[PDB]
Amino acid sequence: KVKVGVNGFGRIGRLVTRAAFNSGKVDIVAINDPFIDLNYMVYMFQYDSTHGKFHGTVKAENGKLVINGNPITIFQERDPSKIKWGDAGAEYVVESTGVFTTMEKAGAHLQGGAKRVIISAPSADAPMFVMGVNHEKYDNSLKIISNASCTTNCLAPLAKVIHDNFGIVEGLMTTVHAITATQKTVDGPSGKLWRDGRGALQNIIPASTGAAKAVGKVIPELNGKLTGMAFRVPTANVSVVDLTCRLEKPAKYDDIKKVVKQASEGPLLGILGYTEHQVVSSDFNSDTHSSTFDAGAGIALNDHFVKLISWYDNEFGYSNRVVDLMAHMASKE
Amino acid sequence: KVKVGVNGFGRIGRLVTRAAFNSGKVDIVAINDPFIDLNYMVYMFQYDSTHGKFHGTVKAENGKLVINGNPITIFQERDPSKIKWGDAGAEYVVESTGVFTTMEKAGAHLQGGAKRVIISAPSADAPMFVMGVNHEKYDNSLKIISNASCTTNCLAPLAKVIHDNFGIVEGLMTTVHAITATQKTVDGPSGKLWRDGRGALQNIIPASTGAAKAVGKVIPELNGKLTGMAFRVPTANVSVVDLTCRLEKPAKYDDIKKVVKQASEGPLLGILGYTEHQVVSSDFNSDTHSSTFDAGAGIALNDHFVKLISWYDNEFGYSNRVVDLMAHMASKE
Ligand SMILES: NC(=O)c1ccc[n+]([C@@H]2O[C@H](COP(=O)([O-])OP(=O)(O)OC[C@H]3O[C@@H](n4cnc5c(N)ncnc54)[C@H](O)[C@@H]3O)[C@@H](O)[C@H]2O)c1
Ligand SMILES: NC(=O)c1ccc[n+]([C@@H]2O[C@H](COP(=O)([O-])OP(=O)(O)OC[C@H]3O[C@@H](n4cnc5c(N)ncnc54)[C@H](O)[C@@H]3O)[C@@H](O)[C@H]2O)c1
Repeated sequence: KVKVGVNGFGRIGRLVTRAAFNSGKVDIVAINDPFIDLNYMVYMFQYDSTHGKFHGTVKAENGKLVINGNPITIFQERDPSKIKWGDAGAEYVVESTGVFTTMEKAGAHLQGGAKRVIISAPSADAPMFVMGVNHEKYDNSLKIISNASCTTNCLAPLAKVIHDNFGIVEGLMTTVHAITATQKTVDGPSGKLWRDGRGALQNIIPASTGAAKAVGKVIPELNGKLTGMAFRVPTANVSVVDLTCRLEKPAKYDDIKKVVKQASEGPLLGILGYTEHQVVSSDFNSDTHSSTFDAGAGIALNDHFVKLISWYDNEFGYSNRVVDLMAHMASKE
Repeated sequence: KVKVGVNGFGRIGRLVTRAAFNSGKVDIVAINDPFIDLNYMVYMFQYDSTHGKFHGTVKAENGKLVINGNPITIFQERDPSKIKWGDAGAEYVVESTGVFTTMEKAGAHLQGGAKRVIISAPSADAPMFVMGVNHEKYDNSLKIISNASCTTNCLAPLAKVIHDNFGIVEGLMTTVHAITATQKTVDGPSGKLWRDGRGALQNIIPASTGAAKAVGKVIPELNGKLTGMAFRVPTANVSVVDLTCRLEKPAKYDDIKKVVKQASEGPLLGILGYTEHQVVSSDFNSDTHSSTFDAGAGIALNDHFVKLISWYDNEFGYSNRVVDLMAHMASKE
């Protein structure tokens, strides 16, 4: 129902757009990217190296992008305040360039005549929501919001289930992270974090991740009880989370399997998956879950100290959660 | 002897700098990069993911980069005309940003007080030299020159030897090319060539290459008798050239081995290598040859139609040829 605009036709822009048509839960009506011409948008959307060719039709027609006959207005504005979202009928705007992630910078879209803005990335100040965890806390007073880190979306559902059933005393998260577009193939220059500037093909690269601190925001009971770090490795797609955590109430590893499977079939259906199959990363390519619990891969030392493993498709799962969130926002309109 | 400045501390900047100290044939006295602070230069120079830690000492000391006690003036100028090369004593300037590759744009360095400029990349108009092939054609009248494509440096020495001994009627070159910094890990945006914008980890990517046309410039007899294309593949370093070519004078494949080995031991020593060992790409990591002929890997259909294979370290070989060229220019001063 709700008409949506997308600022930035990157991996996220394009895959959010894919999810919109794939699910039909919202309607893309407008796209802004100053660094991509319309003809190139057709190419970049149609062919995905990782998710394969688009299941549908896409063509350029009289300066509009036409996906399954649905025509889409294109803008080429460097400055977000000058996008005429209102004119094109864009109610909600997905901010997916990841350079306007503050309340202040993201707000520019409201000038164009957007009603609401969803930042497809963590925000320093804008409120963060993770579907299945704290999305019920959205109300219509919020004009600008964030859908958090892809990693945060994987970790929070699992964390919720564990904290609800046994209570997390304290936890430490490692994510093994497939490669992002903020990384380099060889070269050198990367202003602020030096490790991220190293060649991504060749090595395992440590990296920071506020994803653990951020779960503390969406599940406020867990505030300051989690932190973590990341290793970037050269797989094209699909990442994994390793939550090492202390429980207050004892839990045989079989009990943890039960409550997680239970949640996957019930309140967190389609968000938290569960599997006992002997899976590997690429088995999750184009999986729409936020988080899939690997029962086999996890290990427990005792009934109060366990390592839980959860797979997530960094691109596809999050992309679908952005759409799912907007759909929910539109229901509460 | 000659004092040298380097514009741009990229893969090429840094490895040219390495070769300067490693061989001691020139002396780096100045470095300009506006996008890298001095402390980060230390990091990026010291550690190479591919060639390993620098065999020597490097530290920042009072705003200077100090490599083996040799201190180096740092500049932070976006605009090349405003670099005070003369002040820092930089006689020759290595233009290694690859965005000032025209006579016109590269000329800016002369304003700073550089005497000569060497473009570490093909140029549209500036004269190109390949060591061992046409470097004798340099004279002091030339203020701005190019050291050609890394690929051109691999192809030309081989081509010379073959054309000198048997004559190339016509040839077609394929290069399988390790990844460059003009490629992407996943993302999307790449203005002009769409294929180069695709994910470099995941796939084999066709790409254009004027390297074959360019050999026609350095060996003028071969003008318009070669062309080719490239495939980019996800290896960190080391590329290979596949020259398919028609000979006018008959040549058993054993004759070709003989004349190439001969050249490698004699007039093209240290530029053209020869090997019969059953080698692979990574066996050429940090090899300083412009081109190493794989005797085993090549194949011949008949005495007039053969496929010749030659390995080159895209970074290290070329870096060393830049230094070797400047050294020669300085001898002719
Ligand atoms: N898998 C993931 O990468 C992942 C998962 C979760 C969250 N995120 C977050 O989502 C963000 C989006 O990154 P991406 O994956 O799309 O990479 P990307 O490089 O493909 O995306 C950037 C796109 O936006 C365009 N753009 C840049 N500046 C712009 C401007 N001022 N106006 C309009 N368009 C502009 C660029 O041309 C490019 O097409 C990141 O900040 C990241 O934190 C990413
Ligand atoms: N192996 C190879 O990549 C190879 C081989 C042969 C030739 N070449 C050629 O050499 C060139 C250099 O590329 P690279 O490999 O160093 O990649 P790179 O991205 O690491 O190099 C660019 C460097 O120059 C800096 N820079 C950019 N603009 C600048 C400016 N205006 N002033 C000063 N510094 C600036 C950047 O910060 C960066 O450090 C390319 O044009 C390429 O055609 C490359």
